[PDB]
Amino acid sequence: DIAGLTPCSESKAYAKLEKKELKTLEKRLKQYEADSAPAVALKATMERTKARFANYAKAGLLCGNDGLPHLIADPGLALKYGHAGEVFIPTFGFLYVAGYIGYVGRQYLIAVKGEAKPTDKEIIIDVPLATKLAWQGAGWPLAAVQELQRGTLLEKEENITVSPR
Amino acid sequence: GWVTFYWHWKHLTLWQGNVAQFDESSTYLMGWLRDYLWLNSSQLINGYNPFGMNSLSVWAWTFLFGHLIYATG
Amino acid sequence: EVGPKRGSLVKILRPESYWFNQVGKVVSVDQSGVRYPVVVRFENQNYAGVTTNNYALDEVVAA
Amino acid sequence: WTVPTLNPDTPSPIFGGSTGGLLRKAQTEEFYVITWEAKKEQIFEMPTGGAAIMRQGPNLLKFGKKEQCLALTTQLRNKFKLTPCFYRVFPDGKVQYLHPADGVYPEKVNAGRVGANQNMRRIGQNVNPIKVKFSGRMMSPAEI
Amino acid sequence: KKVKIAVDRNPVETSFEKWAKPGHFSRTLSKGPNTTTWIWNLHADAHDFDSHTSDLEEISRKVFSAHFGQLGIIFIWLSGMYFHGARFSNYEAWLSDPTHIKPSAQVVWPIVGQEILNGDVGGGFQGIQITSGFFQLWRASGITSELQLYTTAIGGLVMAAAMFFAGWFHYHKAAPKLEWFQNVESMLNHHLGGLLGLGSLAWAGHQIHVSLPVNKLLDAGVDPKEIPLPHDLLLNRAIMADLYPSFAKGIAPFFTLNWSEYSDFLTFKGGLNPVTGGLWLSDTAHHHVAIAVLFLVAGHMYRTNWGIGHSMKEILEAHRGPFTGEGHVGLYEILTTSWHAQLAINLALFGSLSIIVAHHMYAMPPYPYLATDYGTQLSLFTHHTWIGGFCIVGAGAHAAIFMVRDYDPTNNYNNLLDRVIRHRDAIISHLNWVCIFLGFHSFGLYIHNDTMSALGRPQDMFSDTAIQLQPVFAQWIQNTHFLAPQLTAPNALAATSLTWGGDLVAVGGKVAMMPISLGTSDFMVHHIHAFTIHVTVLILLKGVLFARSSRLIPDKANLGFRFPCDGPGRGGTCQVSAWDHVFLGLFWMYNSLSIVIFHFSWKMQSDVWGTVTASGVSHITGGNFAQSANTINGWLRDFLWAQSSQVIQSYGSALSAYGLIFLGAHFVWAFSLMFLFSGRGYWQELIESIVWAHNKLKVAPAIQPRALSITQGRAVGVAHYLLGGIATTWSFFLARIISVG
Amino acid sequence: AHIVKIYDTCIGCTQCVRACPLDVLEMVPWDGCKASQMASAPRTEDCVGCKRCETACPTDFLSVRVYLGSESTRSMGLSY
Amino acid sequence: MKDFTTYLSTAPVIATIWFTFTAGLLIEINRYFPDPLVF
Amino acid sequence: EQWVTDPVHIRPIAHAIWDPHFGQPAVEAFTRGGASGPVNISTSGVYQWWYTIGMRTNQDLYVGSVFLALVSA
Ligand code: CLA
Ligand code: CLA
Ligand code: CLA
Ligand code: CLA
Ligand code: CLA
Ligand code: CLA
Ligand code: CLA
Ligand code: CLA
Repeated sequence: DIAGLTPCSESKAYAKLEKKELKTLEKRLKQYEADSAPAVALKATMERTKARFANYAKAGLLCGNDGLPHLIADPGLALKYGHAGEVFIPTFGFLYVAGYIGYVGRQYLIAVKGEAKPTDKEIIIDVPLATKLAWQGAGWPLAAVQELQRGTLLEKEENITVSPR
Repeated sequence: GWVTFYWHWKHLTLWQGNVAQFDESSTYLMGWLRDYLWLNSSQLINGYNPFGMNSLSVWAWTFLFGHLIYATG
Repeated sequence: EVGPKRGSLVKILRPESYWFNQVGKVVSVDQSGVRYPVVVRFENQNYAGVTTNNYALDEVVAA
Repeated sequence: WTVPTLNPDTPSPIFGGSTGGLLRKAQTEEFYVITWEAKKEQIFEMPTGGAAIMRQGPNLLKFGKKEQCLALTTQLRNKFKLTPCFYRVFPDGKVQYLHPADGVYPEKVNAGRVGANQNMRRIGQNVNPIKVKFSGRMMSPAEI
Repeated sequence: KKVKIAVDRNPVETSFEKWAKPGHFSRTLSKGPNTTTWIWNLHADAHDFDSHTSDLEEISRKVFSAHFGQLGIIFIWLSGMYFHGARFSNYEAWLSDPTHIKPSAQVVWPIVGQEILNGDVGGGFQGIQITSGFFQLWRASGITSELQLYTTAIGGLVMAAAMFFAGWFHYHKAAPKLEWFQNVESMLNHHLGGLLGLGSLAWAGHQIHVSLPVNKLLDAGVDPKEIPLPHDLLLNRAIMADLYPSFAKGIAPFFTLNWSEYSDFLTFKGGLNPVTGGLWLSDTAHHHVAIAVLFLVAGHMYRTNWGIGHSMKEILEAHRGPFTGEGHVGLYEILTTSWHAQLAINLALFGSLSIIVAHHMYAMPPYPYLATDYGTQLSLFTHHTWIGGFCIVGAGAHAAIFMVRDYDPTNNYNNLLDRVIRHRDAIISHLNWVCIFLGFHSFGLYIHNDTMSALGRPQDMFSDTAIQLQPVFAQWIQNTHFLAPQLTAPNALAATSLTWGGDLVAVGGKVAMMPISLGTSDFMVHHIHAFTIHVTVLILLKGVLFARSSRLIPDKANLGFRFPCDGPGRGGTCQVSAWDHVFLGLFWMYNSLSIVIFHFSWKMQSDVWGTVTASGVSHITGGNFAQSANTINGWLRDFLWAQSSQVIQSYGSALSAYGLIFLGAHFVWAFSLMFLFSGRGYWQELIESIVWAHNKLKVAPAIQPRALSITQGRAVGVAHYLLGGIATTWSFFLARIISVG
Repeated sequence: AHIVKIYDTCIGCTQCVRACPLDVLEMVPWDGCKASQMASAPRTEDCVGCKRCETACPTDFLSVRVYLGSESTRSMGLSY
Repeated sequence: MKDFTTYLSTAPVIATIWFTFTAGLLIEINRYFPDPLVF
Repeated sequence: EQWVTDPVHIRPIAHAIWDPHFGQPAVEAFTRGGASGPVNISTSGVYQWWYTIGMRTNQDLYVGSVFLALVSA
């Protein structure tokens, strides 16, 4: 398929790797009894391994010649061959949480900046204001775009300190 | 150092006829430390030992020489 | 009476100053013919831990 | 005011001696001599290590560099409130009075002094190095 | 002149008002934060009690409460170890098979795949193999069930709460005066008699009544469930009389001066137990009895409130010769008024004793089945050695602190300290020369051996076959110790340890302890150790003697103890403070102790540890220390390259975590090089550029971000260097000794 | 010898002279500040370059500057 | 109680509580959703 | 002259080694590449470059060395 890779559901090395992991786990399990805590723990780990391999093959991931999955970072290839869940959707998810945290911190700084002692509000966190801004940050992309359109997101050149060149 | 390590390991695995070793161990740093730096230095540090020496002893002396200069720096 | 009013806020125009392009509160303006009569106090300290300095009449702009 | 004259037959503080004393530079290049007046006997700390006892009245000591003499001067002024003074002595016997230069300490302003190495401008008003390039030797833009 | 209990009532009020005010202890930090540097300062001057105020009474009270809080933390740690041994360990299973089941007391939760670390340690358990040696210690004390360990954990928690309450009470309800702290005579009398003597006597009583019969029955083949409980042995005389006939006579032979009747549990057996491999508990009990009597006798030396006894000031003033001037005059006042001087003395002797403990513990294993556990032996020796080295460096640091802050020349006119300061140049010059001589004669031998081996001339090396340098003094001392039980020790059965000579003791197919033979490689490594110790001493002593002044800076004392430099003048005065000398001594201590632990590991795995076969003993590495340790290439190939195979291939097994740490530790160490090879000016300008980026988007904090200080950068670099190197060696040693030991 | 310069921004606070450990700086009369004093460097031949005077200067930017020049016996602070 | 809440509002206490909450949330997410590699 | 005939199984030689510190094993260990004494095996690749541009005999290298020395002078 893409870049000479084969799907994990039809790769021989993938199945051999799964059999290798299950074989070493079963080999470690043969030394214990049947109704003991280590045996139950090993069986739980084996079930987790089976579920993980089944879920990875079910997701349609592309495996290589080593039997391990590969991620598709190109937006066109991901949206064209059903690989948007690898690197596209998590990218936008991180962008939302990253801008979320950044906007919450920026709002807290700008809010405490006009007070009498901002340094005290920086070392001793004002939990009520921080909690209110944390709950209000859900609309961070909308607020950031509206701030950018109004011209209030950036500071002017004359109000920023610079070197003597 | 990173570019030369990459070049040396990829070409070593190509010349040895096993590029899969590099393809499977170049994703984790343990593979770089064991399969490349530890696996390829067995003959180097064996240039001179109590059992004798060979033509590779000068490189072993140079290896320790560089380590000493680095530590002196 | 010459210079900025006491207690006002002015911007520093001295390039080599740590508070260049920064706002500071006016403390006192010397009435003699000294080169730097304006005294400006800043909330943020410099690398030496100083918050006050002396600037000239043209080195400060009202802002 | 008159420049003091070094008295070599001046008693010295009782010190047992140390290894941080004078070296071959005191006999080949120069050394320093610090003298002071003490109102009473008192144990003080030597700048080269050890504790000595300054005698009542005149006290003389020898040091390898000027920093040691000024350090002892500062210690005597700030801990016992005295007025010490020192000279630079050459192997040929020449004595040169150094501090205080005018008899008045330099922390306070005194009449008759002339300011030297003073630039009637600020740091930001200095010229670029390209203007002081190709000179007789390495010259900084602040030297002019 | 009167020793009493002086105290002040309710000096400080218990409130949370100061908890909300950071930096209230210092006048400089009480203003508040303005820059990030302040935050770092808040943690750097937290325990600096002689900087908050100049009152000695306040400093002493704060020290007392800090000691109580520290002991509370230690009790929490001990209670945690006992609780882990009682609920998440296999101690009960390990007691039934102490030669096959690996000790383990930590379990991990089945999350993100870490359950692979729960290796099969034996006895129907899955966990992490511990190396602290708690299983052997609990077996030595007679613990046979998880209930006893659980009760000990509860008692430890109670003791921790009591220590915390004691600290709070002594700081806010009843704070002792300064005269109570200065009763060094009474303090020494109590610490000698009460603390040490009574502790040794109490432990002797427990060993005689619990450890001896329980362990004797364990060594007799009795199952741990069928062994009588300790209180059962402590309640009736029949069981004790059966196990030890002397118990049938009661305490009557003690008062009738017929102590010879107690020759069944108080002997001089010597050597090691052939069943367990550790020291005989009867000998340890007799040892504790003698130690208790000696310390109790020593506890009545100084005068307290009666005429009998000594005055330490009188003894110090009575010691004065012609070559020392006045002598120890003023030393008593120095130690009774400066906590840093006492800290220096205590830290030095404490670290030295810790290293001595490490040596005596690998040589004479006192716990049962301890010598057979190579992992515990190696880890314990390495740990105690590192603690001793760190404490020694701290001793030098506090000596310099005392010399800078608490030293007063008006009370040290012609004493020993003043004369030492007077000839400090001669001291440093001779120590520098001996360091250079030792370095040449210690490192040149290895370089010459590497050259001769590389040049194809093995006959020109410094080895047993070639030119040999045999440690004749150590070999003669070993022979004297081996022959001691026949001429100079008629009442001793065997020697103190098996390392001197004689027959080896092996338990469960593994060599517990065999004689150690020293050759040319041992001579060379011992000279290497001596050279490294001398250099560390040189750096620390130079920082202590030249802390007040020097030929470069005569007013160093005015600059304090911890300052970055005195400017680029005089050619450059970078790292002239005593703090920087401690900073360099830390690196040299790390180098010295690292070579010490490497030598210990190689010698033990090469000529002592190993399995027992039919007609012959095979070691772990095959005895290659007497042939490959005389060259740097041998150390790098046979000891570092060959022995690191276990830590690099540990992935996929229960030791994989070690491999991860082995990589992580290589990171932190290299991370240290970022703070040690650079300066804060570059970082400050880079921070300025980042601040501009923040100011553009109005995200610049009010607290101005400032780069780390020069001293902070050096401290961060040395901390990361030590952590990275120590963790690297820790992972390598633990993974290797657990895989092949 | 090192080059020590005094600029016109000197306020005559006399802190740089007290911080000098080798008696290089002094105070001379002036008419550019309220204190009517100004720092001077007439004995730069003894300056070592410790920059203690720069640390003690409170003006922004500094009024006293030290430039490392030709090294000699007095400038290197050698007792030998 | 005001001083106690102010002490709990400091940077290290808030950082400890926040990181404990975030770490616990991530751990519980990986516990109820084992081995998530894709969406 | 011998490397050009078999450039696959013959190792290039940089220069000879005259070290009085070498013992007998070092002399026979460095004696390789068909030489009569201890020599260093080159890794600079000048053999392949000179062989590709046209050098075939040692006379060509000698003439080139003399010409380059005169040019340097
Ligand atoms: C971050 C840098 C980056 C890089 C290095 C690439 C690289 C690539 N992209 Mg791309 N892409 C990017 C960002 C990037 N993209 C972003 C941010 C978006 C969101 C707008 C897209 C959306 C996108 C689409 C929709 C497509 C690609 C495609 C491609 C591949 C070939 C097209 C090309 O090179 O022109 C640069 C790509 C663009 C300018 C985007 C428009 C698509 C152009 C016009 C190519 C379409 C023509 C045709 C389908 C090509 C296929 C020929 C043949 C194989 C059938 C190529 C490997 C194509 C592909 O291979 O499909 C699987 C494809 O159709 N990308
Ligand atoms: C309000 C918080 C905040 C915000 C909005 C930003 C924003 C920005 N930073 Mg920054 N930074 C922060 C905190 C913040 N930083 C802190 C605390 C540090 C010290 C560790 C740094 C150190 C730092 C460096 C070294 C650099 C940036 C850079 C940048 C810019 C590039 C984007 C980036 O992600 O860089 C990376 C961000 C980080 C490395 C730190 C993120 C730390 C967390 C996630 C931020 C929030 C922490 C705070 C405690 C939460 C607020 C609590 C409040 C609600 C009560 C960007 C404008 C780069 C630049 O120069 O601009 C181009 C750059 O080089 N930052
Ligand atoms: C709940 C009871 C209580 C209360 C309300 C106070 C209140 C006060 N104490 Mg006090 N004290 C207490 C118990 C208490 N103390 C106990 C149990 C001890 C014995 C340890 C002390 C010993 C003590 C001393 C010696 C001093 C005070 C001081 C003070 C005053 C300010 C310092 C401060 O609290 O900052 C808050 C400090 C902290 C939150 C740090 C606590 C750290 C604890 C003790 C150890 C933590 C170990 C940690 C878990 C291990 C680190 C590992 C890390 C990875 C987590 C303040 C009014 C100081 C003073 O009066 O100023 C002159 C003073 O010097 N206390
Ligand atoms: C026989 C009497 C005795 C005993 C047993 C101790 C024991 C101890 N003292 Mg102490 N001391 C004594 C007399 C005694 N002292 C006298 C007479 C003075 C006045 C001159 C002092 C003044 C003094 C100071 C200034 C300090 C100590 C300290 C210590 C502790 C050192 C910690 C350690 O490493 O040991 C081993 C640790 C343990 C064994 C932990 C268990 C603790 C148990 C409960 C023993 C406590 C016994 C002690 C007498 C308290 C009982 C009295 C009762 C009111 C509770 C230790 C527990 C240091 C400290 O404060 O630690 C907090 C310290 O700084 N002592
Ligand atoms: C500090 C260490 C220590 C301790 C605590 C003990 C304790 C004990 N030993 Mg022992 N022993 C020790 C060291 C110790 N030993 C050492 C070092 C040796 C080697 C020389 C021995 C050798 C030894 C032998 C050979 C024997 C003992 C025995 C005993 C037990 C009885 C003691 C006895 O004979 O009567 C002594 C009488 C007393 C101790 C008086 C007790 C005082 C009580 C507690 C007063 C309580 C009064 C209170 C106010 C009551 C009011 C309560 C209220 C609720 C009503 C006893 C539990 C005997 C034994 O166990 O038999 C098997 C025994 O034969 N020991
Ligand atoms: C009985 C032991 C003891 C005691 C009571 C003291 C007491 C003191 N020391 Mg000292 N010291 C000791 C041992 C001791 N030291 C040892 C063993 C060393 C060698 C390393 C030193 C070296 C030393 C230096 C160089 C200095 C002091 C200083 C001080 C004083 C200020 C307190 C302080 O350090 O600031 C606060 C304490 C801290 C900020 C703790 C630092 C935390 C470290 C960096 C973390 C350790 C890493 C950890 C083990 C691993 C964690 C892993 C990580 C992933 C979390 C104080 C009186 C300073 C001083 O003289 O004051 C002027 C000083 O500069 N000490
Ligand atoms: C491997 C790197 C290295 C080396 C070789 C040295 C070497 C030395 N250090 Mg040093 N040190 C190092 C790392 C190193 N250090 C690091 C990283 C730090 C930072 C923490 C320090 C910090 C430090 C301090 C604080 C001190 C030293 C001191 C010394 C000297 C001790 C005297 C001695 O050992 O006698 C002999 C010399 C050697 C063993 C060096 C190697 C000599 C070789 C083997 C001899 C070869 C001779 C050869 C024939 C020459 C022919 C040349 C030819 C081309 C013509 C010594 C020269 C101490 C000192 O000043 O001296 C007392 C001192 O106090 N070091
Ligand atoms: C510093 C450690 C050290 C030591 C102890 C030796 C020792 C030796 N080397 Mg060696 N070497 C070393 C380092 C060392 N080397 C290093 C680091 C290298 C690598 C560069 C080499 C490389 C090397 C080579 C290539 C060779 C040797 C050889 C030798 C042997 C003969 C050298 C000789 O005769 O010179 C002569 C020595 C002297 C003229 C002076 C001796 C010093 C005197 C005894 C000290 C006098 C001081 C006295 C106490 C003052 C008293 C005071 C007053 C009262 C009088 C000899 C046993 C040779 C060999 O292999 O032998 C088989 C040889 O071929 N070495």
